[PDB]
Amino acid sequence: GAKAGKKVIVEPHRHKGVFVARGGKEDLLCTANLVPGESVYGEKRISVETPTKTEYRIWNPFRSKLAAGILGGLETIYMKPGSKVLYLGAASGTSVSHVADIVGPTGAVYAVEFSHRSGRDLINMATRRTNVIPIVEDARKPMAYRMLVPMVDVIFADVAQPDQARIVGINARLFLKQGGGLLISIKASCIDSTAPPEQVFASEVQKLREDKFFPKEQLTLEPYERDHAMVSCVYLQKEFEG
Amino acid sequence: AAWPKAEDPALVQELLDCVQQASHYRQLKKGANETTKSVNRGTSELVILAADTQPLSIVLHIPLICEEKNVPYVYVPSKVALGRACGVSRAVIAVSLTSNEASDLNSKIRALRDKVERLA
Amino acid sequence: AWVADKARFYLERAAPELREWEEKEIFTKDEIRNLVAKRSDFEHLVLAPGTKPTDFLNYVNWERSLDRLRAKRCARLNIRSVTSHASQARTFGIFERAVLKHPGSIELWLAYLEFAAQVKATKRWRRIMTRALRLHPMNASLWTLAGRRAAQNGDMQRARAHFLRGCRFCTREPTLWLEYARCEMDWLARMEAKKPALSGAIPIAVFDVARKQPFWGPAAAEKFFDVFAKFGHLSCHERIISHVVTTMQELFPNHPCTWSVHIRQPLVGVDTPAFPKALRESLARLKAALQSTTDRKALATKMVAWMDGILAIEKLDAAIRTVLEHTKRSL
Amino acid sequence: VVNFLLFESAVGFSLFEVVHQADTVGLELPEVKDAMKTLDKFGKMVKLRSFNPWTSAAQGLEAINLISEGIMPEYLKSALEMNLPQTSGKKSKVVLGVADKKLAGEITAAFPGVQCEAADTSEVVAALLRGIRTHANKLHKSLQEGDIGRAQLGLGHAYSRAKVKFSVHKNDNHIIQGIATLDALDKSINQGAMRVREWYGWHFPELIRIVSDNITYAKVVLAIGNKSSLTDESVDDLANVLNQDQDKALAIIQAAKVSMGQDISEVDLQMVRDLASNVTSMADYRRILAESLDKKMSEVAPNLQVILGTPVAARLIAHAGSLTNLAKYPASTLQILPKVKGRISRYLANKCSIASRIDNFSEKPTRHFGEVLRQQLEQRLEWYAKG
Amino acid sequence: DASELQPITQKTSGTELEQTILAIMEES
Amino acid sequence: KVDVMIVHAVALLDELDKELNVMAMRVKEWYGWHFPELGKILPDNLSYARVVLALGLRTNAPNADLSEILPPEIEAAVKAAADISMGTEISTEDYENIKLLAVQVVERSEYRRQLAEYLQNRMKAISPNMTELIGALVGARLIAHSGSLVNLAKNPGSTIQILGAEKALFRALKTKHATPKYGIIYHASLVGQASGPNKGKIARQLAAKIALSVRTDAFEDFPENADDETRAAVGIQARAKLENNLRLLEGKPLNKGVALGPNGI
Repeated sequence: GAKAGKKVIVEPHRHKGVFVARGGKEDLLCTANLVPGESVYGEKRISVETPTKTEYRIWNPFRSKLAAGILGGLETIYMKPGSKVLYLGAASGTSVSHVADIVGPTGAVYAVEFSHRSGRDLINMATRRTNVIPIVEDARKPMAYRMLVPMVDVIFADVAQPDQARIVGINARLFLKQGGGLLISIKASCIDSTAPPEQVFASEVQKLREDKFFPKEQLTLEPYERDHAMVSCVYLQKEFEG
Repeated sequence: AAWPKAEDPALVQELLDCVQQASHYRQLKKGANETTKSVNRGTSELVILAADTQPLSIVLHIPLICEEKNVPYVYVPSKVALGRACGVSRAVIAVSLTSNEASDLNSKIRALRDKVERLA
Repeated sequence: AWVADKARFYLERAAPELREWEEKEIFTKDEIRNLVAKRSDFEHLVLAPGTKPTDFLNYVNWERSLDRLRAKRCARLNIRSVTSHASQARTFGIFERAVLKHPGSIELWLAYLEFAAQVKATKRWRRIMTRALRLHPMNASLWTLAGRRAAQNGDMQRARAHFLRGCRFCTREPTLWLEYARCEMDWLARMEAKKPALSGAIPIAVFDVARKQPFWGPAAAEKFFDVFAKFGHLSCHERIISHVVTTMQELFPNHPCTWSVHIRQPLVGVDTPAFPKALRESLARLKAALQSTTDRKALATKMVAWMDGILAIEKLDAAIRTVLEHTKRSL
Repeated sequence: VVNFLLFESAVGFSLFEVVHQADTVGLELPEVKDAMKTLDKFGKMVKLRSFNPWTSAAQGLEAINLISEGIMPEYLKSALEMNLPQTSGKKSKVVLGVADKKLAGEITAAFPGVQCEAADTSEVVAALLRGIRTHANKLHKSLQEGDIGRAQLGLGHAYSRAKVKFSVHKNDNHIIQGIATLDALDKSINQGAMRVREWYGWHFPELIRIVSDNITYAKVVLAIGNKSSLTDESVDDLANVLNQDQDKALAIIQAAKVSMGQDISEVDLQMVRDLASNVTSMADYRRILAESLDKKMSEVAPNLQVILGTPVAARLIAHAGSLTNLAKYPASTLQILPKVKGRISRYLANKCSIASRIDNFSEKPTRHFGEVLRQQLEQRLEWYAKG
Repeated sequence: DASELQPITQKTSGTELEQTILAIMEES
Repeated sequence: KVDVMIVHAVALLDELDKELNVMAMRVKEWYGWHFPELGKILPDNLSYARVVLALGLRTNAPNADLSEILPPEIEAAVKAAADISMGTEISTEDYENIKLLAVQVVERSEYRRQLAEYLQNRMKAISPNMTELIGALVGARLIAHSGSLVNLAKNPGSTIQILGAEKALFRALKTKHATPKYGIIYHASLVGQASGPNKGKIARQLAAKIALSVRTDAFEDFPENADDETRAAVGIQARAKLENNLRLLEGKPLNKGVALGPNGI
């Protein structure tokens, strides 16, 4: 496989903040480590001694739906370095560390988790990274963290709820800028377990359009997860920033 | 400690009947380490955990990985009943029953995880 | 920046006063060209994007000095037709867009209140004070200014309104509480000198509510006593002082501040044969306090500070003075 | 028709006064959306009327834990008493705009003359508070001491930790970094002792042949002075260094009498005794770390401590990364971190997973379940001998 | 009119201070 | 005088610098759980350990005394950040371990400082000429790489110029690249004042004078009632001449040009 000690070279991706480290027989995806010299959940990481403090961390697509979508080929992921990201469904903070490593020190990641022990893991990794704040609250009630979340630019939504579109609709009505980017990860077996997945995805896209989003891209991230889709949409506009 | 606890009125026995059906269909992993490895390999569709366990920290460590991977989990109140339903001749405290692309068990799986998602 | 088109209005408003000053013999034409150029530079600095409260205050000071200069020149040239009302109106306009642009600057708010109080504008002063208190509610200086000027006017109900909202807000520091007790006892002294109030129970109530505040220290209660000990010529002053001492004795028994109020209690309204009698009583209390089991360095620093306050007065005997020095030096 | 509006943020709560209120029929219009975007056309709508900051982070924590639960705080009631015109709603009311419906009901119940409009119900006040949340950095910057980012960061951490009770059962960082220190300075103790052993056996070469236990070597080269000034049982030291009268000190002194190494200088002896003082200070710190780390391990994870032993148990904790990761791993992953040896290894991995999850997921853990599992491992150690 | 800060009554009294001060001035 | 103490003391100094850096980074991560903004305020790790010592927990911050280790305009922000920070509360029973590791790293720093003073005194004892030329630390580095004093003295000046840069040297010599201009000599005092190509010129001249001074300090005899001011005579003369050559090389003027008027005439 991609064994420890192999030499890889690290080139930039098409997206900002993401890199692709290619070498030998396996090309993998990575992000620049915010706190160098320590892994979060025991991942392989990439050390380069520049002509020390520079380390990159490998982004598992089978573990995180954002890296699955990036390897599927989204047109954009909306999170440049220095952009505020509201993460909904921040279960234990595995992919939230990579989103925080994307947005860098001058950005901010507001990671909302509902369960408490996942909240403990999230508060530990947000003790390590000083740009992710942890919010242990229910994402169905965004009146709880309206003191904490300012108007963010991107929303990531990886909640597996049947009322997912309403949750994202009220969270984006409260905390998203005009023309706000978001990526929602739809799991068809949790939305509607009886209906076919393409019909489930079209119904969820139509519900987002009723909840005032304008959808611009959609990919079924198929070689990494079954019956999952990632829908990219812009809030209240057609272009992303302005 | 076990907040998605299953209640009495014909949900525990629906769970254990679906468990026995999947154990006949050979689509079921038994014991805490096998449930953990199945959830971490992502093939799991639902996971049943006993609540009568001597100290409960085992079936407390499994819900963290289940919440991280977003699969449904539910507590049945008897590990002896869970082992009898699986067909083990030992008491089983954790049961994870996986996904396959073509079966008729998956309808029971889907209705069961809809009831479990309503329970949470 | 539409600043040229924005300042055109203020210059066109200030023009007819300059026409009146030119048609009188008060300012000559070259001086009026200088006034035009200086007001134009000031307006284009004031209405700029990146501005400052010191810039607004420089413009206010220039317009106010121009009003004073024209007043001197008008009295010298013996004209009574020219009035200062247009200059006061434009100075109020400068101050209103100043507090619009920078509302978080208490130096500019206090300069606005000083100007409105100086040109006899009491109702306007009260409105400016209300806006300043709404923007800076944690400012004990603004709250005491409001309450003390309402007490100086004599509307004691309005002074109590400002002071009770101020003590509702400013609860971190004791300062506004001490000033409210000072104002209430000054009202009590005014009610005495005009000759309920006969009991004078309001500073005792202030103390009883102040007992549970986040600043409630023995040093804070000593500050309460150091406020109360002034103007002892009253009726219930011994009642108030004795209640403060028994409160501090029942709550902080062996603190050096409580031993200090045990020292300095019986010298309330003394200036005179009752002066050294109570001094001998207090020095007996002080000697018992120095020998007693208390932090002697802290109590000695308190007593040498109070003894500097003692040594600040003349008209005493030299034996008493040298025994204060002898008891001072070994501390 | 709105008159004032509340707006609560992490630095404090400020209430704005609207002038030239928003059009309610054309709220979904592109020109009005562009007006709500641009600050130059929304600051005409809002004018900052009052600001109340917190006194401390404790007051901010109490503020969130009242406001999110719904109940209004006494200082919010204070600032509303100060800023709103005192009325009762019989002939004239004041419309306030608030973000939450329960807070709306409570402000209306505390002040009968103030009709509150919630942002969850009314789209006008929703769009208006949305614009204020958009431009909230610039509307406050004349009195915004510092920033809002670190305030929101620290306040979200304080709120989440008060909701979770994080610090009362998160304790493993001391253990894992103490293991890192213990290994690093054990290596440094051995390296400095090897260095002082070579650089003092250059002067007196009999001490390496006659004395092992390099910490005691550092102690005897701290106390020995030079080669010339030896006497056996002078004062306070050698009797509790080792055997005193008939065993060791005579042998060191006859080694000094037959000794042939190079004569050392005073400043070089000063530097060698400084290095030995350094090494023995690090050894004393190692024994202090071992005692304190045994006590901390018995406070945190006593079952793993009794089934494994505290050094190897805390090594396993540090290599897993945390107790939560150690508990989330199954038993085969804990194996990753003949036949009878592998069988006992698998059994030990199973019982160590059970001990890790028991010691982790307790609030303040116990001792007797680890005692039971250690007795089970002992009776299995007795069980494999019969065969 | 929210021009000035009106004197407090028993309706707009918040804290124990304002309650006790208004009680004393009512007994006056 | 024997130089095995020189090579052992400078290897010990390098290892002490490494271990002190890693223990100081460890006490930074070890106290950053209780007070994280202090690591951003104080970037110097010795003063960080001193503040961890003197300042207790964050609760003891208005009653602390800190002006003895670092002056104010630096350490009023530490009291402000101790009031406004967001680190979690730790018990005093763990602050004993944190304060005691700060004790350890401060003691390691004091020992390293007295080891540097000892290295300076022993270098002025062994080789006064070279110590008068470049100084005790760079002299000890040269003695360390060559092995001994009489082993450094057998080297040409071109060797002493590029001691320590040997990897780049032999890489360049085997691949026909351009060799490095200097080695250990770069971190001396007298080559650090130059700038541009005068740096390499002063490195050549300084390496030649170092070769002469090391040969003098390793082979010349003295009547043993010889003062140090006359034992370091070659070093004094070479340093004065070499500073004169450095200031000539730095005061070389720039090229003249045609001064043109506004027309171009």
